[PDB]
Formats: sequence, structure tokens, C-alpha cells
Amino acid sequence: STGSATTTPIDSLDDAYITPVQIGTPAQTLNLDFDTGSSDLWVFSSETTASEVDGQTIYTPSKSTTAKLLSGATWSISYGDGSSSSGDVYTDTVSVGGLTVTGQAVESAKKVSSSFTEDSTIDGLLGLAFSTLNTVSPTQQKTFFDNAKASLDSPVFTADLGYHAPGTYNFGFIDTTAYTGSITYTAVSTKQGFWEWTSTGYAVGSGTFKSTSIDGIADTGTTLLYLPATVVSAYWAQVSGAKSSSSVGGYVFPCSATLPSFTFGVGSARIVIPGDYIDFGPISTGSSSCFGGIQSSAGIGINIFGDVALKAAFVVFNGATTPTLGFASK
Ligand SMILES: CSC[C@H](NC(=O)[C@H](Cc1ccccc1)NC(=O)N1CCOCC1)C(=O)N[C@@H](CC1CCCCC1)[C@@H](O)C(=O)OC(C)C
Repeated sequence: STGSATTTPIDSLDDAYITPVQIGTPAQTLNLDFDTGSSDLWVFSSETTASEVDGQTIYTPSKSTTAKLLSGATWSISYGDGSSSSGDVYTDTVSVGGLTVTGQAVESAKKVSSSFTEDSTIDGLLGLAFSTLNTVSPTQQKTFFDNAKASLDSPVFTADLGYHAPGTYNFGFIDTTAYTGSITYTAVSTKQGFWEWTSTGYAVGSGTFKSTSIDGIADTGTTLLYLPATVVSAYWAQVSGAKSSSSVGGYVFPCSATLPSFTFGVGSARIVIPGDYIDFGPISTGSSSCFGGIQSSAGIGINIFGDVALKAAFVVFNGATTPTLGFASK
């Protein structure tokens, strides 16, 4: 079987992408943030404390004929930007883009932190890292992708994220119209539960490619590109009004500037980020300064190839028993 769904940016700065997911019978449609940096599918629901809900669309398990309570199972997660939620657990039918899994664990939030209530566009998360990071206890639950692997035509999914535009997640086949050239695959380590890989090096603008190993994660649920301090400082040295701003929390530059492209290595292949994709946008509406899309990972403690990078490429998460990651230009 296969599925394909449209993923849309939630705002004009592509802060995050949402995708329609049908949960329940009859189907309740919620727009979920597909996150390769965690492994919990959880939703706002009729369980969630009332003053912590607004904007969002909730799932109501009592109106789904196929929902079962998973007795005794509770979950609690927190993310890299400090947000968090917890609750209990049902199984129920979940479909993406025509592709249906029965028995999937749908985590019901009893409580959500303040950034989730304030974000009206995102109704939940669908996690697509490896199932060892799942948070349900006592027994951890498999992700949507792990549960669909049995019925998929191949055990892959692809992310094709658009630059101020919609894009596509596909499951189970590779759309050879959606990219150019050939895809290059590189090994993934699953040690930490992420789609973790090693970049072979980087270039700035039309300058030289430096071969140096950058271990990092491919994470659809992080906005920016976060790389080692000395790499990000070589980037912004080429932008004459860029400086590191403590107040703002990163490198800022005048919005009028034309930025250089950034190239990162995959194997022998090279992926080039256009400079326009690194201009994240004005620091406030009508400002002359804009925030940069490449920033340091030093306080994070891991390198993140977030949406700034993955949207310049067509990327294949290859979920075979030995996983790999594929990138092609587009
Ligand atoms: C340095 S890692 C930080 C990362 N968060 C992000 O990257 C959020 C994403 C967001 C977008 C729109 C609205 C709300 C949140 N953006 C963000 O912090 N930005 C700050 C700087 O300007 C760009 C936007 C991350 O924590 N996200 C979670 C996924 C989940 C969180 C809740 C909302 C739905 C997405 C996950 O990807 C994660 O923890 O990765 C870990 C492994 C580092």
C-alpha cells in the first residue's frame, strides 16, 4: 500500500509544516506536525484541560467506534525547545493520505504547555524517529511508520518540503518526478534513537568545500539549521552587516543583503541551500534587520539539519532493517 499527503507551512516564515491526519471512525481530521526528531503521535483531545485549549481541533475518543483505551498506559514528553505535554493512551485507526493503520497508539493529552495552547495551527504531533524514543510506559508503542511497514510497497517515506509553498510526504514509494539527478544514500546511526548521520563537509557561496565530519540529525520538526559554532561563524563572515545579537539570540543581518548559498556534503554529493532560504525574515514586522536561518548548535549539544536544509532537498527516510538517509537536489 502507499499514501501521499500535502504538507503546508503554518505561517509566512515556514516555522513548521502541518499535514492532515484522519483519526478514528468516522474520521476526525486533525492537522499534525510530522516530527522526525521524536516518536509519539499525540493530539489535543476532549481529555485536555479546558483552559489550555483554543484554536485547536481536538480528538474525541468517545465518538470514535474503533477507539480502545490502553489500560494503564500513560505518557510524558518534553521537546528541545522546552515544551511538553502528558496524558493517557488509546489505540484507534489512523490514516495519512489514504494509507490506513489499525491499532495505532494515539496519545491523548490531559495537559499541554503554554507554547502549544498559543499555537492555533498545530493540533498535535506525529512522531517518525525510531520507536525506542517513544514515551508511553510501561510498554512503549510503535510509530505510525513502524506499524505501516508490513503493508507498505517499500519501507520508506519521503519528505519534499516547500519554500514558502506546500510540499508532500509520501509513504511507501519514491516519486522520481519530484527531484533531479540521482539520490545519494548515507548510513544512519540509531544509537540515540534519531535519523542520525554524518555530513562529509561544507562550503560557503562560491568558495572551497572543506572535508570535515559533521554528525547531526535530520529533523523535520526543527525550523533552523543548527551547526558547529566555527562552521556558522565562517558563513556569516561572508555577510557584511551580519553580527551575533545576544538580545535576539542569534546572528542577525540587514534584510536588504543578498546572502550566499550554503553547500553541505552527503557522501560524494553536495546539496546547495539557496541564500534566500537562509533569510529567515524580519525580526519584527517592518524591521530592517532579519534573523538568519543558520545558527550555532553549541547550546543545543547536537547538530540539527532542520527545515532550512531539508526544504532545499528531496529526502528519503529508508526504514529497512538497516536504515539509511537519501538526499537528492530538486
Ligand atoms: C533546538 S530543537 C527545537 C525545536 N523547536 C523548533 O525548532 C520550533 C518549531 C516550532 C515551529 C512553529 C511553532 C512552534 C514550534 N521553532 C523554533 O524554536 N524557532 C525558534 C527560532 O526561530 C525559528 C523558529 C524542537 O524542539 N521540536 C520538537 C517537535 C514538536 C514540538 C511541539 C510543536 C510541534 C513540533 C522536536 O523536533 C524535537 O525536540 O527535536 C529534538 C530532538 C532536538
